[PDB]
Amino acid sequence: LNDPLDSGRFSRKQLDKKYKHAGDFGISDTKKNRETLTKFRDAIEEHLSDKDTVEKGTYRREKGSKVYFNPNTMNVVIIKSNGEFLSGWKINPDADNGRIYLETGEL
Amino acid sequence: MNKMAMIDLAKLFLASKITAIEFSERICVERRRLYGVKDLSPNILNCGEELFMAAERFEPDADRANYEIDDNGLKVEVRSILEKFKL
Repeated sequence: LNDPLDSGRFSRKQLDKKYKHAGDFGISDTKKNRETLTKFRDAIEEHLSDKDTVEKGTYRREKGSKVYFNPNTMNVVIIKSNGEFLSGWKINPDADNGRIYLETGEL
Repeated sequence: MNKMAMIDLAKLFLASKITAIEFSERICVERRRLYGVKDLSPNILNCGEELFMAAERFEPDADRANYEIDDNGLKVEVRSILEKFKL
């Protein structure tokens, strides 16, 4: 019987590995536990479900992945070809990596 | 605001004073801290972004994806990144 956080596009394991990015999604909690991992999971879903969030580019190393970008928060969430959540973070428009993504969709 | 924070982190990592895991987590804290901080050298800014992305590819588990790297690989990349930016 899987963990309560294992459902839909998520797994507790993946959320734990990527909690380091939770701060980019409005979660300043420094502690990493079930409660904060849940906040992170909810924040990712909120990003994906936002009407202003749209598909934009890919994370090439993860073949067939689709990235979902929000111009307001500047956050991106990477979804594997199978639909599972991979990672996410805030795009910095002032950096060459950020500009390359905005101009070409290559993350 | 220590504008060299991310670079100092990388140096602590190359000297093995902090682990790959510690580095990969702290780099996110420092990056977030310097995000949007005007009056920041582009050389230092972009160096940090590349360090940030190098860390994103790090995975300690032996079953990591073929495109992911272990701590030894992260060490090689971090050094390569600093040299690239001459930092």
